[PDB]
Amino acid sequence: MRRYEVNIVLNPNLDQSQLALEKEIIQRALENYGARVEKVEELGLRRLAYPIAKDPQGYFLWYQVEMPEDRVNDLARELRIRDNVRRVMVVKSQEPFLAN
Amino acid sequence: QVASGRAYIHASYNNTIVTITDPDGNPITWSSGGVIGYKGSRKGTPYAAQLAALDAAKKAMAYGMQSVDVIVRGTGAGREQAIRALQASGLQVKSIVDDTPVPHNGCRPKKKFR
Amino acid sequence: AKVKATLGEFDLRDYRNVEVLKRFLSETGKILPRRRTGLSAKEQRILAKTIKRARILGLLPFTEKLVR
Amino acid sequence: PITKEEKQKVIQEFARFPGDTGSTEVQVALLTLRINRLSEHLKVHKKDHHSHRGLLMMVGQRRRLLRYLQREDPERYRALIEKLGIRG
RNA sequence: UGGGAGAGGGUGGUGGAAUUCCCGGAGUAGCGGUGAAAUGCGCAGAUACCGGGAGGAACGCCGAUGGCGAAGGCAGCCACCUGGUCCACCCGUGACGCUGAGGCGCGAAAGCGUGGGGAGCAAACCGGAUUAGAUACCCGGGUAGUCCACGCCCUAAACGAUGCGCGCUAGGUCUCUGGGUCUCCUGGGGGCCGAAGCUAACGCGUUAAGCGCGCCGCCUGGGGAGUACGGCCGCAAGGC
Ligand SMILES: [Mg+2]
Ligand SMILES: [Mg+2]
Ligand SMILES: [Mg+2]
Ligand SMILES: [Mg+2]
Ligand SMILES: [Mg+2]
Ligand SMILES: [Mg+2]
Ligand SMILES: [Mg+2]
Ligand SMILES: [Mg+2]
Ligand SMILES: [Mg+2]
Ligand SMILES: [Mg+2]
Ligand SMILES: [Mg+2]
Ligand SMILES: [Mg+2]
Ligand SMILES: [Mg+2]
Ligand SMILES: [Mg+2]
Ligand SMILES: [Mg+2]
Ligand SMILES: [Mg+2]
Ligand SMILES: [Mg+2]
Ligand SMILES: [Mg+2]
Ligand SMILES: [Mg+2]
Ligand SMILES: [Mg+2]
Ligand SMILES: [Mg+2]
Ligand SMILES: [Mg+2]
Ligand SMILES: [Mg+2]
Ligand SMILES: [Mg+2]
Ligand SMILES: [Mg+2]
Ligand SMILES: [Mg+2]
Ligand SMILES: [Mg+2]
Ligand SMILES: [Mg+2]
Ligand SMILES: [Mg+2]
Ligand SMILES: [Mg+2]
Ligand SMILES: [Mg+2]
Ligand SMILES: [Mg+2]
Ligand SMILES: [Mg+2]
Ligand SMILES: [Mg+2]
Repeated sequence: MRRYEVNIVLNPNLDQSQLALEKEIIQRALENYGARVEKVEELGLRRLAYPIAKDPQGYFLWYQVEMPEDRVNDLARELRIRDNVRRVMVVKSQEPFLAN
Repeated sequence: QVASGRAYIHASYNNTIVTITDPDGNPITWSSGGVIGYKGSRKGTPYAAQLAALDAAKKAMAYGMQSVDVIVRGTGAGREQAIRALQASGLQVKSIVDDTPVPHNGCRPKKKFR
Repeated sequence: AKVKATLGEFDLRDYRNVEVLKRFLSETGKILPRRRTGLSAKEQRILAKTIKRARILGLLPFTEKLVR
Repeated sequence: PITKEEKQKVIQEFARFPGDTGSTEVQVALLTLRINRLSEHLKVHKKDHHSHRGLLMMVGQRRRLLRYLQREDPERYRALIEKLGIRG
């Protein structure tokens, strides 16, 4: 029962239908690993500083999830098997630290 | 043939090698300190680098090229001289860029470099 | 002429705020020291950790070629 | 880790009077909980020597507390070790 | 009970820079190396350049007179398991403490055993220079090893060359990290200068090498010698 932020970067040249298919697979993994969603952001297509899979752009997704700790390493692994998933990074949610 | 190319300058502490490439990086011609009749430590002098750059640029003009983008790798003695010789040889030098490869704490150096 | 000085309030742990975080990089894509920036030591530690996170995510660069 | 709930359950279980949090019995019980969990961790992480030093410190502290309790109240000492399964 | 900082430790993943190798392209007369060269490599097409692939090892900037740890030591990033420690509240127990001959555990590097791995580097080794000679310093190569798992070895300028605990004795200044009444005060670390005092002097000086108490270890001229013999430990090297 702890909070995490899940960042996913996918193929940028993926159509709407395949994008929704991969979204449903991501949701299926999330439910299969006991994660509860609290917020979702979809920033879309962004230009990367360096090529990833020889591709200069990436499609981004950002989920706020709550799950038991012991499954976190498993879920991420399931998220890395798909050939269209370029990057998966799961971090522990942290309170904002403010300058000035 | 092409009027736009790239100029790679590889200036080690022992020699300066200049290559002219097509916009796809395929070389057209090259010249070094040994191509002019220098051997040994004289290959590392700034004047040898100036001559090598002038020779490579002259061959490039003989091929019919007018502008080159300059890429410099290494910190040898003949670096600035070669760059300046390219600047004043008859070629339009649009930009100069530094691209010397440095590891992000990678392989163990040789003893002389430790 | 300090990066911290010429900015408003922002999260130091935010690893998606590319526009703000890129101000804390040199021309070649290197993290600035405390001299250039003006943050405290703890703030600099947080900034470095977030910059590395954003580098891994593919937003900020690892290195950029020096241009004269 | 050890959450507040199980710790409070132990504290209520072993306390003499309701407002008691620092008696010998409660300290021994909390040390035994920590020692059991740490030994379970070390059974898998064999090369975790730095944590094993802390385990040694805990065992020594519990030994001192048990010696004091036995020297000041043998009946309480025997009841506590019987309830905790310490002897061995 | 509520909070904090941290390269503290163990396990599983994965990011890019760079070296090397292989494939393809393009291209030619040398490259490399030094004080100067030579060995070497290269027209059987090297060096320099571009693209693709594979693999191993180490983590640039941040970064520090910084931080953590009992010591040895610890540095990309993410997740999990886990140790220590600090502050505030002044809540509970009620002297439950300190030290510690033996014992047990940990303990850099190198080294040893059985499997794996092997890019770079590199004891031994080969060659080139240098030199009176050069079993070296410099250069070109090169095997163990360096890496991983498990098991041994147990040493060091393992150093602050300063055992641990507690109390007392002017200050000033820099810094990390907490609390507050956030000018400033009050805790905990890390440095510099200095009261009194101490010291053979150098220097130390609230982080004592000052003033005291408790417990442990060690010394008694140099060499012979950390040697021999005996004993114990180790596969061996060798250790005590
Ligand atoms: Mg030379
Ligand atoms: Mg040949
Ligand atoms: Mg070739
Ligand atoms: Mg290989
Ligand atoms: Mg340590
Ligand atoms: Mg500790
Ligand atoms: Mg009280
Ligand atoms: Mg009473
Ligand atoms: Mg005492
Ligand atoms: Mg004794
Ligand atoms: Mg050892
Ligand atoms: Mg060492
Ligand atoms: Mg070793
Ligand atoms: Mg071995
Ligand atoms: Mg020799
Ligand atoms: Mg001679
Ligand atoms: Mg050699
Ligand atoms: Mg070699
Ligand atoms: Mg070898
Ligand atoms: Mg030491
Ligand atoms: Mg000593
Ligand atoms: Mg002494
Ligand atoms: Mg002692
Ligand atoms: Mg202090
Ligand atoms: Mg001070
Ligand atoms: Mg001082
Ligand atoms: Mg002093
Ligand atoms: Mg001082
Ligand atoms: Mg003395
Ligand atoms: Mg005497
Ligand atoms: Mg002996
Ligand atoms: Mg003997
Ligand atoms: Mg034996
Ligand atoms: Mg010896």
